[PDB]
Amino acid sequence: ARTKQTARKK
Amino acid sequence: NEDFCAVCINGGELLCCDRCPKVYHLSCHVPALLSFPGGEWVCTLCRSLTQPEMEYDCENARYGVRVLPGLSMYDQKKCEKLVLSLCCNSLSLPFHEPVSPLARHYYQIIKRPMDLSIIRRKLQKKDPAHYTTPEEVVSDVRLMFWNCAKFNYPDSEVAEAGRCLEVFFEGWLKEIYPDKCFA
Ligand SMILES: [Zn+2]
Ligand SMILES: [Zn+2]
Repeated sequence: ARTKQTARKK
Repeated sequence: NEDFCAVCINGGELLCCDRCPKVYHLSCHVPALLSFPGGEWVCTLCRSLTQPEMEYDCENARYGVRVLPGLSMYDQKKCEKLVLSLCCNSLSLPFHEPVSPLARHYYQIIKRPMDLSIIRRKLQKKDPAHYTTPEEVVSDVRLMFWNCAKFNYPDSEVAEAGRCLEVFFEGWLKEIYPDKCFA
């Protein structure tokens, strides 16, 4: 159940 | 665990797989997840077919939904593995969404448009056009690649990506369905 947060970036 | 979503290559709140480095937005995983899992969680690509280690909090698992007609439990997992494999491949980005409606020639030429967002939706039993057999899934994937080869110039980046991703797909199809010929 690990979560992380990463800076968001024919 | 990787830093960006395996599917959309963006950041934000990302659920980590317990068994591989991949991380996912809840709605980018196939099937999409309706909540963050409380405990052990293993992604569709890692989850064992035979003994399922966890059922997912997804639309198809809801009480009112799992009685509806659709793919068998076994075929649902196999087809989800095939479709998520497509979505996680770097070559797949041009196929995630429909071609822009501004593409005049595309829609004059391609009479049966297909993309991975349609395929994702039809894996859900509540969709009016929901899949009932793996053959229908494979047929839509192959239609998507046929449209790509029909429209794009053979030497273009997108044409090459389509041909190469199709080769990867047909390889995965033989891995996941070793005894079933989709001819
Ligand atoms: Zn994502
Ligand atoms: Zn995994």
